[PDB]
Amino acid sequence: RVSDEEKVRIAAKFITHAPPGEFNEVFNDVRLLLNNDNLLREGAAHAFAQYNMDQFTPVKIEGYDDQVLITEHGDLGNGRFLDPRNKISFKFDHLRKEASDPQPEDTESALKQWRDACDSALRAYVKDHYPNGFCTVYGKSIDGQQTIIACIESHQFQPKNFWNGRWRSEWKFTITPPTAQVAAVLKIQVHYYEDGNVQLVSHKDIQDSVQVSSDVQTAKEFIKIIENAENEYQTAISENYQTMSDTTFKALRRQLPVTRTKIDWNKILSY
Amino acid sequence: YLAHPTRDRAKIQHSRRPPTR
Amino acid sequence: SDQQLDCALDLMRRLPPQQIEKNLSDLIDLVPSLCEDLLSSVDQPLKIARDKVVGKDYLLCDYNRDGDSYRSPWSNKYDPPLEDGAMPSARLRKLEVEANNAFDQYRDLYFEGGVSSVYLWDLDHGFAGVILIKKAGDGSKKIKGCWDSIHVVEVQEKSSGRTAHYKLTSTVMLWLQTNKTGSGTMNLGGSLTRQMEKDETVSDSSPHIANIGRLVEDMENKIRSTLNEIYFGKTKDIVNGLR
Repeated sequence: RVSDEEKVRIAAKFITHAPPGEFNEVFNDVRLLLNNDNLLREGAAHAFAQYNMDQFTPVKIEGYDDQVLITEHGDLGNGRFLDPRNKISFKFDHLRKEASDPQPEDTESALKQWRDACDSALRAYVKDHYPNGFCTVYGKSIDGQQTIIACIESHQFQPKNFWNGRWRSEWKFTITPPTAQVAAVLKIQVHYYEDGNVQLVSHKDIQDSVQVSSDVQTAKEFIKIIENAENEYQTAISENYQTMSDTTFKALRRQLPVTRTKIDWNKILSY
Repeated sequence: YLAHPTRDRAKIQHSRRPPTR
Repeated sequence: SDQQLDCALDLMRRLPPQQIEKNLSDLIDLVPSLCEDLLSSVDQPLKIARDKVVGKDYLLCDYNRDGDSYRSPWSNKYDPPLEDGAMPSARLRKLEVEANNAFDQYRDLYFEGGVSSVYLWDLDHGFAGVILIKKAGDGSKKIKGCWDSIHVVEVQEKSSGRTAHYKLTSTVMLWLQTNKTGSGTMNLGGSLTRQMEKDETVSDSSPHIANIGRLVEDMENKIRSTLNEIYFGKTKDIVNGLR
Protein backbone atom coordinates (compact mmCIF):
# COMPACT_ATOMS: atom_id res chain seq x y z
CA ARG A 1 0.00 0.00 0.00
CA VAL A 2 0.78 3.69 -0.39
CA SER A 3 1.97 4.86 3.07
CA ASP A 4 0.75 8.16 4.54
CA GLU A 5 4.33 9.38 4.15
CA GLU A 6 4.25 8.92 0.35
CA LYS A 7 0.77 10.49 0.47
CA VAL A 8 1.87 13.67 2.21
CA ARG A 9 4.77 13.80 -0.19
CA ILE A 10 2.10 13.81 -2.99
CA ALA A 11 -0.29 16.41 -1.55
CA ALA A 12 2.72 18.67 -0.98
CA LYS A 13 4.04 17.93 -4.47
CA PHE A 14 0.62 18.75 -6.03
CA ILE A 15 0.39 22.07 -4.08
CA THR A 16 3.93 23.19 -5.08
CA HIS A 17 2.95 22.41 -8.66
CA ALA A 18 -0.16 24.58 -8.78
CA PRO A 19 -0.18 26.85 -11.85
CA PRO A 20 0.03 30.65 -11.35
CA GLY A 21 -3.03 32.17 -9.78
CA GLU A 22 -4.59 28.78 -8.95
CA PHE A 23 -3.15 27.87 -5.58
CA ASN A 24 -6.57 27.97 -3.86
CA GLU A 25 -8.32 25.63 -6.31
CA VAL A 26 -5.46 23.14 -6.10
CA PHE A 27 -5.27 23.38 -2.29
CA ASN A 28 -8.98 22.78 -1.93
CA ASP A 29 -8.86 19.75 -4.33
CA VAL A 30 -6.02 18.25 -2.22
CA ARG A 31 -7.87 19.15 1.04
CA LEU A 32 -10.92 17.13 -0.05
CA LEU A 33 -8.80 14.23 -1.34
CA LEU A 34 -7.10 13.74 2.07
CA ASN A 35 -10.12 14.52 4.28
CA ASN A 36 -7.67 15.29 7.17
CA ASP A 37 -7.41 19.03 7.79
CA ASN A 38 -4.84 18.99 10.59
CA LEU A 39 -2.48 16.55 8.85
CA LEU A 40 -2.65 18.72 5.73
CA ARG A 41 -1.78 22.03 7.49
CA GLU A 42 0.90 20.05 9.38
CA GLY A 43 2.61 17.90 6.73
CA ALA A 44 2.11 20.51 4.03
CA ALA A 45 3.15 23.83 5.65
CA HIS A 46 6.52 23.58 3.89
CA ALA A 47 4.70 23.27 0.53
CA PHE A 48 2.66 26.48 1.03
CA ALA A 49 5.88 28.46 1.73
CA GLN A 50 7.75 26.67 -1.06
CA TYR A 51 4.99 27.59 -3.58
CA ASN A 52 5.03 31.27 -2.78
CA MET A 53 8.86 31.51 -2.76
CA ASP A 54 9.15 29.57 -6.03
CA GLN A 55 6.49 31.79 -7.66
CA PHE A 56 7.91 35.15 -6.44
CA THR A 57 4.46 36.05 -5.05
CA PRO A 58 4.08 39.88 -4.90
CA VAL A 59 2.33 41.29 -1.86
CA LYS A 60 0.99 44.71 -0.84
CA ILE A 61 1.78 45.96 2.69
CA GLU A 62 -0.58 48.49 4.34
CA GLY A 63 1.51 51.65 4.75
CA TYR A 64 3.86 51.25 1.78
CA ASP A 65 3.42 52.11 -1.92
CA ASP A 66 5.70 49.41 -3.14
CA GLN A 67 4.78 45.72 -3.36
CA VAL A 68 7.54 43.25 -2.43
CA LEU A 69 8.27 39.71 -3.69
CA ILE A 70 8.23 36.58 -1.58
CA THR A 71 11.42 34.71 -2.41
CA GLU A 72 13.88 32.36 -0.74
CA HIS A 73 16.28 35.31 -0.52
CA GLY A 74 14.04 37.29 1.84
CA ASP A 75 13.06 34.35 4.09
CA LEU A 76 13.47 35.64 7.70
CA GLY A 77 11.98 32.56 9.43
CA ASN A 78 8.77 32.17 11.43
CA GLY A 79 6.70 33.01 8.32
CA ARG A 80 8.37 36.45 8.20
CA PHE A 81 9.97 38.12 5.18
CA LEU A 82 12.34 40.94 4.33
CA ASP A 83 11.33 44.02 2.38
CA PRO A 84 14.79 45.37 1.55
CA ARG A 85 13.48 48.48 -0.28
CA ASN A 86 10.98 49.66 2.40
CA LYS A 87 13.35 48.38 5.11
CA ILE A 88 10.79 46.34 7.07
CA SER A 89 10.01 42.77 8.05
CA PHE A 90 6.47 41.58 7.73
CA LYS A 91 4.46 38.48 8.42
CA PHE A 92 3.28 36.58 5.39
CA ASP A 93 0.27 34.27 5.53
CA HIS A 94 1.13 31.76 2.79
CA LEU A 95 -2.46 30.46 2.61
CA ARG A 96 -4.28 33.79 2.44
CA LYS A 97 -1.42 35.59 0.56
CA GLU A 98 -1.74 38.38 3.10
CA ALA A 99 0.90 40.65 4.58
CA SER A 100 0.39 41.86 8.15
CA ASP A 101 2.49 43.26 11.02
CA PRO A 102 5.11 45.45 9.32
CA GLN A 103 8.00 46.20 11.66
CA PRO A 104 11.10 48.28 10.93
CA GLU A 105 14.11 46.13 10.08
CA ASP A 106 17.81 46.97 10.03
CA THR A 107 19.15 46.66 6.48
CA GLU A 108 22.26 48.89 6.82
CA SER A 109 25.51 47.31 5.57
CA ALA A 110 28.61 47.90 3.41
CA LEU A 111 26.71 46.52 0.46
CA LYS A 112 23.49 48.54 0.98
CA GLN A 113 24.72 51.25 -1.40
CA TRP A 114 25.41 48.80 -4.27
CA ARG A 115 22.00 47.15 -3.56
CA ASP A 116 20.30 50.56 -3.58
CA ALA A 117 21.93 51.55 -6.89
CA CYS A 118 20.90 48.26 -8.52
CA ASP A 119 17.42 48.52 -7.01
CA SER A 120 16.95 52.04 -8.42
CA ALA A 121 18.05 51.15 -11.97
CA LEU A 122 16.15 47.86 -11.86
CA ARG A 123 12.93 49.41 -10.67
CA ALA A 124 12.94 51.86 -13.57
CA TYR A 125 13.84 48.98 -15.93
CA VAL A 126 10.88 46.92 -14.64
CA LYS A 127 8.29 49.70 -14.76
CA ASP A 128 9.29 50.50 -18.35
CA HIS A 129 9.32 46.84 -19.57
CA TYR A 130 6.40 45.06 -17.77
CA PRO A 131 2.71 46.14 -17.56
CA ASN A 132 2.49 45.44 -13.84
CA GLY A 133 5.80 43.98 -12.86
CA PHE A 134 7.46 44.07 -9.44
CA CYS A 135 11.03 43.54 -8.39
CA THR A 136 13.05 42.99 -5.25
CA VAL A 137 16.79 43.34 -5.05
CA TYR A 138 18.76 41.69 -2.24
CA GLY A 139 22.36 42.18 -1.14
CA LYS A 140 24.04 39.21 0.47
CA SER A 141 27.52 38.32 1.54
CA ILE A 142 27.36 34.67 0.42
CA ASP A 143 30.86 33.05 0.17
CA GLY A 144 32.48 36.04 1.76
CA GLN A 145 31.44 36.91 -1.83
CA GLN A 146 29.33 40.04 -2.18
CA THR A 147 26.27 39.14 -4.25
CA ILE A 148 23.45 41.22 -5.67
CA ILE A 149 20.23 39.18 -6.45
CA ALA A 150 17.56 40.85 -8.56
CA CYS A 151 14.15 39.08 -8.79
CA ILE A 152 11.49 40.21 -11.23
CA GLU A 153 7.83 39.02 -11.37
CA SER A 154 4.97 39.87 -13.63
CA HIS A 155 1.66 38.04 -13.80
CA GLN A 156 -1.73 38.36 -15.36
CA PHE A 157 -4.63 36.33 -13.79
CA GLN A 158 -7.89 36.01 -15.73
CA PRO A 159 -9.66 32.98 -14.14
CA LYS A 160 -12.97 34.16 -15.55
CA ASN A 161 -11.54 33.73 -19.05
CA PHE A 162 -9.90 30.42 -17.97
CA TRP A 163 -6.23 31.50 -18.10
CA ASN A 164 -3.37 32.81 -15.94
CA GLY A 165 0.26 33.60 -16.80
CA ARG A 166 3.45 34.57 -14.95
CA TRP A 167 6.94 35.69 -15.89
CA ARG A 168 9.79 35.35 -13.29
CA SER A 169 13.39 36.24 -13.72
CA GLU A 170 16.29 35.86 -11.30
CA TRP A 171 19.64 37.58 -11.83
CA LYS A 172 22.75 36.96 -9.67
CA PHE A 173 25.81 39.26 -9.94
CA THR A 174 28.72 38.15 -7.75
CA ILE A 175 30.66 41.38 -7.16
CA THR A 176 34.25 40.14 -7.39
CA PRO A 177 36.31 43.18 -8.56
CA PRO A 178 37.32 43.62 -11.34
CA THR A 179 35.08 41.17 -13.31
CA ALA A 180 31.62 40.29 -11.90
CA GLN A 181 30.03 37.05 -13.07
CA VAL A 182 26.36 37.14 -14.05
CA ALA A 183 23.96 34.21 -13.95
CA ALA A 184 20.27 34.29 -14.69
CA VAL A 185 17.19 32.21 -15.21
CA LEU A 186 14.15 33.51 -17.05
CA LYS A 187 10.94 31.51 -16.69
CA ILE A 188 7.50 31.67 -18.10
CA GLN A 189 4.33 29.67 -17.36
CA VAL A 190 0.98 30.09 -19.03
CA HIS A 191 -2.13 27.96 -18.36
CA TYR A 192 -5.29 27.96 -20.45
CA TYR A 193 -8.10 25.69 -19.24
CA GLU A 194 -11.37 26.34 -21.01
CA ASP A 195 -12.48 22.82 -22.07
CA GLY A 196 -9.02 21.44 -21.41
CA ASN A 197 -5.54 22.04 -20.00
CA VAL A 198 -2.84 23.61 -22.11
CA GLN A 199 0.36 25.00 -20.58
CA LEU A 200 3.45 26.67 -21.83
CA VAL A 201 6.44 26.11 -19.63
CA SER A 202 9.63 27.89 -20.74
CA HIS A 203 13.02 28.74 -19.22
CA LYS A 204 16.30 30.21 -20.41
CA ASP A 205 19.71 30.34 -18.68
CA ILE A 206 22.00 33.29 -19.02
CA GLN A 207 25.76 33.46 -18.31
CA ASP A 208 27.61 36.74 -18.70
CA SER A 209 30.23 39.14 -17.26
CA VAL A 210 30.53 42.80 -16.49
CA GLN A 211 33.39 45.07 -15.54
CA VAL A 212 33.07 46.35 -11.97
CA SER A 213 33.57 50.17 -11.86
CA SER A 214 31.43 52.50 -9.69
CA ASP A 215 28.11 51.44 -8.11
CA VAL A 216 25.96 53.63 -10.41
CA GLN A 217 27.90 52.55 -13.54
CA THR A 218 28.04 48.87 -12.57
CA ALA A 219 24.24 49.09 -12.02
CA LYS A 220 23.71 50.64 -15.50
CA GLU A 221 25.79 47.86 -17.12
CA PHE A 222 23.85 45.29 -15.11
CA ILE A 223 20.53 46.62 -16.31
CA LYS A 224 21.72 46.70 -19.98
CA ILE A 225 22.63 43.03 -19.83
CA ILE A 226 19.20 42.26 -18.33
CA GLU A 227 17.32 44.28 -20.93
CA ASN A 228 19.22 42.78 -23.91
CA ALA A 229 18.74 39.21 -22.66
CA GLU A 230 15.05 39.56 -21.62
CA ASN A 231 14.34 41.29 -24.95
CA GLU A 232 16.02 38.45 -27.01
CA TYR A 233 14.20 35.83 -25.00
CA GLN A 234 10.74 37.30 -25.56
CA THR A 235 11.56 37.89 -29.24
CA ALA A 236 12.71 34.32 -29.74
CA ILE A 237 9.67 32.79 -27.96
CA SER A 238 7.38 34.55 -30.43
CA GLU A 239 9.59 33.38 -33.35
CA ASN A 240 9.30 29.86 -32.01
CA TYR A 241 5.48 30.11 -31.84
CA GLN A 242 5.43 31.19 -35.49
CA THR A 243 7.67 28.34 -36.56
CA MET A 244 5.66 25.82 -34.54
CA SER A 245 2.42 27.08 -36.11
CA ASP A 246 3.95 27.22 -39.65
CA THR A 247 5.79 23.89 -39.69
CA THR A 248 5.45 21.20 -37.01
CA PHE A 249 1.76 21.69 -36.22
CA LYS A 250 0.82 21.85 -39.94
CA ALA A 251 2.71 18.56 -40.52
CA LEU A 252 0.97 16.61 -37.75
CA ARG A 253 -2.39 16.72 -39.54
CA ARG A 254 -3.93 18.23 -42.67
CA GLN A 255 -6.88 20.64 -42.43
CA LEU A 256 -8.54 18.49 -45.15
CA PRO A 257 -7.65 15.57 -47.41
CA VAL A 258 -6.02 16.37 -50.81
CA THR A 259 -9.47 16.58 -52.44
CA ARG A 260 -10.09 19.80 -50.43
CA THR A 261 -13.36 18.40 -49.22
CA LYS A 262 -14.41 16.29 -46.30
CA ILE A 263 -14.44 12.47 -46.64
CA ASP A 264 -17.18 10.67 -48.64
CA TRP A 265 -17.83 8.00 -46.02
CA ASN A 266 -19.72 5.79 -48.55
CA LYS A 267 -16.54 5.43 -50.62
CA ILE A 268 -14.42 4.71 -47.51
CA LEU A 269 -16.73 1.86 -46.49
CA SER A 270 -16.86 0.35 -49.99
CA TYR A 271 -13.12 -0.48 -50.28
CA TYR B 1 -16.47 24.92 -11.11
CA LEU B 2 -15.15 23.35 -14.38
CA ALA B 3 -17.14 20.83 -16.43
CA HIS B 4 -15.77 17.27 -16.54
CA PRO B 5 -17.18 15.66 -19.69
CA THR B 6 -14.74 12.69 -19.49
CA ARG B 7 -16.67 11.41 -16.39
CA ASP B 8 -19.82 10.97 -18.40
CA ARG B 9 -18.45 9.54 -21.59
CA ALA B 10 -19.18 5.87 -22.23
CA LYS B 11 -17.54 3.52 -19.70
CA ILE B 12 -16.48 -0.14 -19.95
CA GLN B 13 -19.53 -2.10 -18.73
CA HIS B 14 -18.14 -5.48 -17.89
CA SER B 15 -16.02 -5.21 -14.74
CA ARG B 16 -12.55 -4.12 -15.92
CA ARG B 17 -9.77 -5.97 -13.99
CA PRO B 18 -7.16 -3.58 -12.47
CA PRO B 19 -3.49 -3.19 -13.54
CA THR B 20 -0.54 -3.93 -11.23
CA ARG B 21 -0.36 -2.05 -8.96
CA SER C 1 -18.82 18.48 -7.72
CA ASP C 2 -17.38 18.64 -4.19
CA GLN C 3 -17.18 14.90 -4.82
CA GLN C 4 -13.71 13.33 -4.77
CA LEU C 5 -13.71 12.39 -8.46
CA ASP C 6 -14.60 16.01 -9.46
CA CYS C 7 -11.71 17.26 -7.28
CA ALA C 8 -9.37 14.77 -8.91
CA LEU C 9 -10.41 15.78 -12.44
CA ASP C 10 -10.12 19.43 -11.45
CA LEU C 11 -6.49 18.73 -10.37
CA MET C 12 -5.79 17.13 -13.72
CA ARG C 13 -7.10 20.32 -15.41
CA ARG C 14 -4.59 22.38 -13.39
CA LEU C 15 -1.46 20.31 -12.95
CA PRO C 16 1.16 20.70 -15.75
CA PRO C 17 0.28 18.37 -18.64
CA GLN C 18 4.07 18.08 -19.20
CA GLN C 19 3.78 15.64 -16.29
CA ILE C 20 0.45 14.10 -17.29
CA GLU C 21 1.47 10.42 -16.66
CA LYS C 22 3.03 10.90 -13.21
CA ASN C 23 0.13 13.15 -12.22
CA LEU C 24 -2.33 10.29 -12.84
CA SER C 25 -0.03 7.82 -11.09
CA ASP C 26 0.31 10.09 -8.01
CA LEU C 27 -3.45 10.70 -7.92
CA ILE C 28 -4.25 6.97 -7.84
CA ASP C 29 -1.59 6.68 -5.09
CA LEU C 30 -3.43 9.38 -3.12
CA VAL C 31 -6.95 7.99 -3.60
CA PRO C 32 -6.71 4.22 -4.55
CA SER C 33 -10.45 3.92 -3.96
CA LEU C 34 -10.88 5.81 -7.27
CA CYS C 35 -8.30 3.85 -9.28
CA GLU C 36 -10.80 2.40 -11.80
CA ASP C 37 -12.72 5.67 -12.23
CA LEU C 38 -9.56 7.78 -12.83
CA LEU C 39 -8.12 5.18 -15.18
CA SER C 40 -11.39 5.60 -17.07
CA SER C 41 -11.86 9.35 -16.79
CA VAL C 42 -8.28 10.69 -17.11
CA ASP C 43 -6.88 10.80 -20.64
CA GLN C 44 -3.26 9.72 -21.03
CA PRO C 45 -0.96 9.99 -24.07
CA LEU C 46 -1.31 6.95 -26.39
CA LYS C 47 1.49 4.38 -26.55
CA ILE C 48 2.33 2.42 -29.74
CA ALA C 49 2.69 -1.36 -29.70
CA ARG C 50 3.51 -3.86 -32.39
CA ASP C 51 1.20 -6.73 -33.36
CA LYS C 52 3.59 -9.56 -34.34
CA VAL C 53 0.94 -11.64 -36.10
CA VAL C 54 -0.20 -9.06 -38.67
CA GLY C 55 2.93 -6.84 -38.63
CA LYS C 56 0.80 -3.74 -37.94
CA ASP C 57 1.09 -1.13 -35.14
CA TYR C 58 -1.71 -0.60 -32.66
CA LEU C 59 -2.43 1.82 -29.81
CA LEU C 60 -2.64 1.32 -26.04
CA CYS C 61 -4.96 3.08 -23.61
CA ASP C 62 -7.26 2.18 -20.79
CA TYR C 63 -9.97 1.06 -23.20
CA ASN C 64 -8.18 -1.96 -24.65
CA ARG C 65 -6.66 -3.01 -21.28
CA ASP C 66 -7.34 -6.06 -19.09
CA GLY C 67 -5.10 -6.41 -16.05
CA ASP C 68 -1.68 -5.61 -17.50
CA SER C 69 -2.38 -6.73 -21.08
CA TYR C 70 -3.68 -4.90 -24.10
CA ARG C 71 -5.75 -6.25 -26.97
CA SER C 72 -4.83 -5.77 -30.61
CA PRO C 73 -7.49 -4.61 -33.09
CA TRP C 74 -5.77 -6.55 -35.91
CA SER C 75 -5.36 -9.98 -34.33
CA ASN C 76 -7.94 -9.65 -31.53
CA LYS C 77 -5.42 -11.15 -29.02
CA TYR C 78 -3.99 -9.80 -25.72
CA ASP C 79 -0.30 -8.99 -25.13
CA PRO C 80 0.91 -10.41 -22.91
CA PRO C 81 -1.41 -13.35 -23.64
CA LEU C 82 -4.32 -13.84 -21.17
CA GLU C 83 -6.37 -16.93 -20.31
CA ASP C 84 -9.74 -15.13 -20.24
CA GLY C 85 -9.24 -11.50 -21.33
CA ALA C 86 -12.37 -9.42 -22.08
CA MET C 87 -13.37 -9.91 -25.70
CA PRO C 88 -16.03 -8.21 -27.80
CA SER C 89 -18.87 -10.49 -29.00
CA ALA C 90 -18.23 -12.32 -32.31
CA ARG C 91 -20.86 -9.91 -33.69
CA LEU C 92 -19.32 -6.72 -32.32
CA ARG C 93 -15.83 -7.90 -33.33
CA LYS C 94 -16.94 -7.91 -36.97
CA LEU C 95 -18.05 -4.24 -36.76
CA GLU C 96 -14.78 -3.41 -35.01
CA VAL C 97 -13.01 -4.90 -37.99
CA GLU C 98 -15.02 -2.73 -40.42
CA ALA C 99 -14.42 0.29 -38.22
CA ASN C 100 -10.64 -0.28 -37.94
CA ASN C 101 -10.40 -0.48 -41.70
CA ALA C 102 -12.49 2.61 -42.15
CA PHE C 103 -10.46 4.57 -39.61
CA ASP C 104 -7.14 3.36 -41.03
CA GLN C 105 -8.26 5.11 -44.29
CA TYR C 106 -9.39 8.23 -42.39
CA ARG C 107 -5.95 8.34 -40.74
CA ASP C 108 -4.14 8.07 -44.09
CA LEU C 109 -6.25 10.84 -45.58
CA TYR C 110 -5.86 13.33 -42.70
CA PHE C 111 -2.58 12.33 -41.07
CA GLU C 112 -0.58 10.79 -43.95
CA GLY C 113 1.06 8.53 -41.49
CA GLY C 114 0.90 7.77 -37.81
CA VAL C 115 -1.12 4.91 -36.34
CA SER C 116 -4.82 4.23 -35.71
CA SER C 117 -6.84 1.76 -33.57
CA VAL C 118 -10.56 1.29 -32.87
CA TYR C 119 -11.90 -0.73 -29.90
CA LEU C 120 -15.56 -1.56 -29.39
CA TRP C 121 -17.44 -2.89 -26.36
CA ASP C 122 -21.02 -4.07 -25.86
CA LEU C 123 -23.57 -2.06 -23.94
CA ASP C 124 -27.07 -3.02 -22.74
CA HIS C 125 -28.97 -1.25 -25.55
CA GLY C 126 -26.23 -0.46 -28.06
CA PHE C 127 -22.45 -0.29 -28.03
CA ALA C 128 -19.54 2.08 -27.49
CA GLY C 129 -16.03 2.45 -28.81
CA VAL C 130 -12.94 4.55 -28.88
CA ILE C 131 -11.23 5.72 -32.08
CA LEU C 132 -7.55 6.50 -31.46
CA ILE C 133 -4.96 8.19 -33.68
CA LYS C 134 -1.29 8.80 -32.80
CA LYS C 135 1.09 10.83 -34.95
CA ALA C 136 4.57 11.73 -33.66
CA GLY C 137 7.98 12.68 -34.89
CA ASP C 138 10.92 10.42 -33.92
CA GLY C 139 12.59 13.16 -31.84
CA SER C 140 15.31 14.10 -34.31
CA LYS C 141 13.90 17.48 -35.56
CA LYS C 142 14.41 20.92 -33.94
CA ILE C 143 10.74 21.19 -32.89
CA LYS C 144 9.44 17.88 -31.49
CA GLY C 145 5.67 17.23 -32.20
CA CYS C 146 3.06 14.64 -31.14
CA TRP C 147 -0.71 14.47 -31.71
CA ASP C 148 -3.06 12.11 -29.76
CA SER C 149 -6.73 11.74 -30.83
CA ILE C 150 -9.10 9.95 -28.39
CA HIS C 151 -12.68 9.80 -29.60
CA VAL C 152 -15.15 7.98 -27.37
CA VAL C 153 -18.54 7.23 -28.94
CA GLU C 154 -21.70 5.80 -27.32
CA VAL C 155 -24.41 4.43 -29.64
CA GLN C 156 -27.90 3.74 -28.32
CA GLU C 157 -30.04 2.03 -30.95
CA LYS C 158 -33.84 2.35 -31.10
CA SER C 159 -36.57 -0.32 -31.47
CA SER C 160 -35.92 -1.10 -35.19
CA GLY C 161 -33.25 0.12 -35.44
CA ARG C 162 -33.57 2.73 -38.19
CA THR C 163 -32.38 5.59 -35.95
CA ALA C 164 -29.68 5.75 -33.23
CA HIS C 165 -28.42 8.17 -30.62
CA TYR C 166 -24.73 9.01 -30.75
CA LYS C 167 -22.79 10.75 -28.02
CA LEU C 168 -19.23 11.64 -28.94
CA THR C 169 -16.60 12.96 -26.45
CA SER C 170 -13.37 13.89 -28.15
CA THR C 171 -9.97 14.73 -26.69
CA VAL C 172 -7.00 15.85 -28.70
CA MET C 173 -3.63 16.09 -26.98
CA LEU C 174 -0.97 18.23 -28.69
CA TRP C 175 2.67 18.30 -27.57
CA LEU C 176 5.35 20.67 -28.93
CA GLN C 177 8.88 21.07 -27.53
CA THR C 178 12.04 22.79 -28.68
CA ASN C 179 15.40 23.85 -27.28
CA LYS C 180 16.78 26.81 -29.20
CA THR C 181 19.61 29.12 -28.19
CA GLY C 182 17.38 32.20 -28.58
CA SER C 183 14.46 30.89 -26.53
CA GLY C 184 15.91 28.31 -24.16
CA THR C 185 13.61 25.35 -23.54
CA MET C 186 9.95 25.80 -24.64
CA ASN C 187 7.31 23.14 -23.99
CA LEU C 188 3.80 23.84 -25.16
CA GLY C 189 1.55 20.90 -24.39
CA GLY C 190 -1.79 19.69 -23.14
CA SER C 191 -5.24 18.76 -24.42
CA LEU C 192 -8.74 19.98 -25.22
CA THR C 193 -11.95 17.89 -24.88
CA ARG C 194 -15.37 18.56 -26.49
CA GLN C 195 -18.69 16.63 -26.40
CA MET C 196 -21.71 16.49 -28.67
CA GLU C 197 -24.66 14.21 -29.33
CA LYS C 198 -26.81 13.62 -32.40
CA ASP C 199 -29.77 11.51 -33.52
CA GLU C 200 -29.05 9.93 -36.88
CA THR C 201 -30.76 7.73 -39.43
CA VAL C 202 -29.30 4.25 -39.55
CA SER C 203 -29.82 2.73 -43.01
CA ASP C 204 -27.84 0.73 -45.57
CA SER C 205 -26.94 4.01 -47.28
CA SER C 206 -25.91 5.49 -43.88
CA PRO C 207 -24.57 2.74 -41.58
CA HIS C 208 -23.19 3.17 -38.04
CA ILE C 209 -19.58 3.50 -39.27
CA ALA C 210 -20.54 6.29 -41.72
CA ASN C 211 -22.45 8.21 -39.04
CA ILE C 212 -19.66 7.90 -36.48
CA GLY C 213 -17.03 8.84 -39.07
CA ARG C 214 -18.87 12.00 -39.94
CA LEU C 215 -19.19 12.94 -36.29
CA VAL C 216 -15.52 12.17 -35.54
CA GLU C 217 -14.32 14.04 -38.66
CA ASP C 218 -16.51 17.10 -37.91
CA MET C 219 -15.37 17.20 -34.29
CA GLU C 220 -11.71 16.61 -35.04
CA ASN C 221 -11.69 19.37 -37.75
CA LYS C 222 -13.21 21.79 -35.22
CA ILE C 223 -10.75 20.84 -32.43
CA ARG C 224 -7.81 21.22 -34.83
CA SER C 225 -8.85 24.86 -35.47
CA THR C 226 -9.40 25.49 -31.75
CA LEU C 227 -5.93 24.05 -30.97
CA ASN C 228 -4.44 26.44 -33.55
CA GLU C 229 -6.23 29.43 -31.91
CA ILE C 230 -5.34 28.42 -28.31
CA TYR C 231 -1.77 27.23 -28.82
CA PHE C 232 -0.44 29.78 -31.31
CA GLY C 233 -2.85 32.69 -30.78
CA LYS C 234 -4.09 32.78 -27.18
CA THR C 235 -1.07 31.47 -25.22
CA LYS C 236 1.37 33.60 -27.28
CA ASP C 237 -0.77 36.72 -26.60
CA ILE C 238 -0.76 35.90 -22.88
CA VAL C 239 3.08 35.68 -23.02
CA ASN C 240 3.31 39.06 -24.69
CA GLY C 241 0.86 40.54 -22.18
CA LEU C 242 3.28 39.61 -19.34
CA ARG C 243 6.07 41.84 -20.68
